[PDB]
Amino acid sequence: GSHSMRYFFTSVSRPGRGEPRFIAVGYVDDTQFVRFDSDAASQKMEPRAPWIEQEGPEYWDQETRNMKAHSQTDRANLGTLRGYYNQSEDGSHTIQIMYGCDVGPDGRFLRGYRQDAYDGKDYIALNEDLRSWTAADMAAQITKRKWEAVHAAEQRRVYLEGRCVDGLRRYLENGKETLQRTDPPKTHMTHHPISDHEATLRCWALGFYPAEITLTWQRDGEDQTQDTELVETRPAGDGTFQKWAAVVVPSGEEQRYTCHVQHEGLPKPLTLRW
Amino acid sequence: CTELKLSDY
Amino acid sequence: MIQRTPKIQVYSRHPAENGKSNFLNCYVSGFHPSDIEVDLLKNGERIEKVEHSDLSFSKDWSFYLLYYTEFTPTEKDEYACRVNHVTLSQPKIVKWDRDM
Repeated sequence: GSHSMRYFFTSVSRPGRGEPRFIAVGYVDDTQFVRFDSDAASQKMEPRAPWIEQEGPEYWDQETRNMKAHSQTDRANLGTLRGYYNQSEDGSHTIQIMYGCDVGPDGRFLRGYRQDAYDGKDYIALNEDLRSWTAADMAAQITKRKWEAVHAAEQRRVYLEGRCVDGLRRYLENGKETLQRTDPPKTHMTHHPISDHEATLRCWALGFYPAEITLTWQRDGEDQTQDTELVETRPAGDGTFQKWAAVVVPSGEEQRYTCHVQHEGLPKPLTLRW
Repeated sequence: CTELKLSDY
Repeated sequence: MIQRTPKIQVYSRHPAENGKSNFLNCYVSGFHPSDIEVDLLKNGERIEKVEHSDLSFSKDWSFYLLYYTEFTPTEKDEYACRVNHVTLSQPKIVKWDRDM
């Protein structure tokens, strides 16, 4: 249905050897398609998906220019932030940036995002209305005033509601076979006794795309959060995801328990029983 | 596609 | 200042068929800073053909990486993953379990 394009930028200052390390990644939903690494011998925006390889050399030359300008600005902002927080040169610090857009099933703009961090803490963010900023601390207020004076929110909105949505729309058409797909999870259940009176029931979900999934254990049709372990959704490595949820049940009561699997790739949510 | 310029703090 | 300790997950790409070619994965997530040391061991010894995904992050800003290597599971060889981070006083070793 609805789709998203996100860009994740990381800049880490190296007080030791050389200028800061800059890493940039691009996602279309849960699929990576572009990458830029300052340490890599390439020094260009590199393709990570087969459908992005159909873009012209002007696209790759443009995207590289943007990444060089992104890294140099990040290198300058690392120094600016050191002064703002009154920190020494010997310490290693990080700048993280997130921006992108959401489109509906029809391809219409839904949401635009612009968020910045310093040392994994909120610094400055553009609000949902895309007109105002949210400054986390006193140091961020200095940045906010500078950006209000230069009308930065309007320039960010023009990108988010323009080239960002236009780019995402193009990528979704170019990569329909892989991006519009809904790979359902391959569900199975394991039973392992810990004693003669206790047993572990584990419900699996493998090979699914997108990553969004719900695994809920029930006892007599009532949600079971107690005596349950739900691991974080993890990448399999082939563009697909994995997740499991286990519950410790008394021996003989196995059939009172059900696992409910919700995924957009499933026509009806599954109900598994041992 | 990505932004052309990044703003200074 | 706030530093986040990583979450670690050792697993295989496909359900492990003892004697059949596969990939050994180590997913590290929820950590800050990005500077991490992730090794994959075969009976306590580090494998050298280990690769890793491009550094990315969550909405809460914490970083995540996938480390992977070619491996052939058997019901005798012990596989684990060594993870070192500034939040960890000593490297953490999490052993691989197929039969979850």
